[PDB]
Amino acid sequence: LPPKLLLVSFDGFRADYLKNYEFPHLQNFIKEGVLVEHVKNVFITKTFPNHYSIVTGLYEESHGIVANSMYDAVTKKHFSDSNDKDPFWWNEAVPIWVTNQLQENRSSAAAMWPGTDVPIHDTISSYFMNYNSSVSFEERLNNITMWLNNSNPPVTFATLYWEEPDASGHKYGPEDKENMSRVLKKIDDLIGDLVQRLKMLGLWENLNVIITSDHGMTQCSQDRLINLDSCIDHSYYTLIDLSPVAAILPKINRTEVYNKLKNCSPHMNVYLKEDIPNRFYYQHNDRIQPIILVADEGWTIVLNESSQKLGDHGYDNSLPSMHPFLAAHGPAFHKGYKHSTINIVDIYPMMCHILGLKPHPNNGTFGHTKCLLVDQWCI
Ligand SMILES: *[C@@H]1O[C@H](CO)[C@@H](O[C@@H]2O[C@H](CO)[C@@H](O)[C@H](O)[C@H]2NC(C)=O)[C@H](O)[C@H]1NC(C)=O
Ligand SMILES: Nc1ncnc2c1ncn2[C@@H]1O[C@H](COP(=O)(O)O)[C@@H](O)[C@H]1O
Ligand SMILES: *[C@@H]1O[C@H](CO)[C@@H](O)[C@H](O)[C@H]1NC(C)=O
Ligand SMILES: *[C@@H]1O[C@H](CO)[C@@H](O)[C@H](O)[C@H]1NC(C)=O
Ligand SMILES: [Zn+2]
Ligand SMILES: [Zn+2]
Repeated sequence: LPPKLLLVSFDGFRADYLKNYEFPHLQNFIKEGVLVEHVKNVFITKTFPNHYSIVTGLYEESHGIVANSMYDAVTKKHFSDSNDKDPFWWNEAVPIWVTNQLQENRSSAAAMWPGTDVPIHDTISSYFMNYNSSVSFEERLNNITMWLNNSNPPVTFATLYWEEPDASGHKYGPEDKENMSRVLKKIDDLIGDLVQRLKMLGLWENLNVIITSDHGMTQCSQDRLINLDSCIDHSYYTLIDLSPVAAILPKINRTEVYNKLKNCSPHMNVYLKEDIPNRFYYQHNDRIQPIILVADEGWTIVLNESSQKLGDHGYDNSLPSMHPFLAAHGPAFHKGYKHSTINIVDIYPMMCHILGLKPHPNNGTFGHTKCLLVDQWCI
């Protein structure tokens, strides 16, 4: 009987949601498991880059998914959330489902996790779902758990992904407590459905389950806008990604573009690529454009017609508002332990340890996770 692990992400689950709303089902999951109250994720704090960091243990400059929208000047290739199936974009790293799939008599399974419908280094999970946001949580849940329960050879690593509370966090903004409370109650119910389902199938006691997320959300406002069209003409540059980290590809002298942009708003930092702060680990990749604009927390970079979005993320990964949480339950995990923080790149070496996989070189520190694990010294 090999170890099994289910990795679950509810997109956009800001850590402090746990302190401001009631999560009876999550509380239950935590009570007999472990909670990391907030996870320091990676810059930029967007969906595709952070999900890949979870499954590779790498910073974004290293795994190469540096935004939800990218342009590679050399190949002329474009990446976006919808247009995300060219392996070119995934192949700078090897995610854990691949390493798991490559072991004899083991399989990986997936239900909607970013990249799991793409062959990466020519390897795809035995079971996966082509991305389709219309597929209900129940269907994702019932299928991924069936696969974990049945399947020959055994499924030992599985992913499960859900688009909320990110989608509604964007719509309402995290400060809209009336509306976010209904969103998050639904998430807690889904976690309840997950636990009920594990108990029904007899998986609850032997399956390792991690419930986590990619980033948080912060409130945006009409009083906090930076309009690039009021600062620089379109002819000067091509916009690769917009807000709150704008990726700017100059059409003319980069110096001329930089001089305009650095005098646009005191509520963003304007960086030549080579001046991007080292703390972000967001420089050493050709997919990072010659200039980036980083808006301060709660500020939005806009064009004349950019639509309103009351919540957003992407900002500085040191901001608590951008941090997700992590919870876990199962034979590898202690019962009733709470820990303050780990880094999101630390999840990978922990998962490899649970599954008995040799990790690829990575930027995580296994030591940070030892207090969560039953076989490990906790200092
Ligand atoms: C994050 O981990 C990656 C993987 O080990 C590191 O990437 C290496 O970087 C060194 C630079 O010292 C290169 O010589 C290696 O060839 C790289 N290896 C791979 C597989 O990319 C990266 O340096 C780490 N990041 C930090 C900030 O330490
Ligand atoms: N495979 C996929 N294809 C298309 N869209 C996706 C996929 N996975 C996630 N998404 C959506 O893309 C969003 C990324 O935008 P953001 O949340 O602003 O980072 C996610 O929150 C999902 O709603
Ligand atoms: C879920 O599983 C059913 C049968 O168990 C399968 O027919 C269906 O295609 C799956 N849904 C997906 C892959 O979205
Ligand atoms: C997405 O899922 C829904 C529900 O299963 C289905 O009706 C729809 O046809 C799917 N879209 C594609 C492109 O398969
Ligand atoms: Zn996300
Ligand atoms: Zn989002």
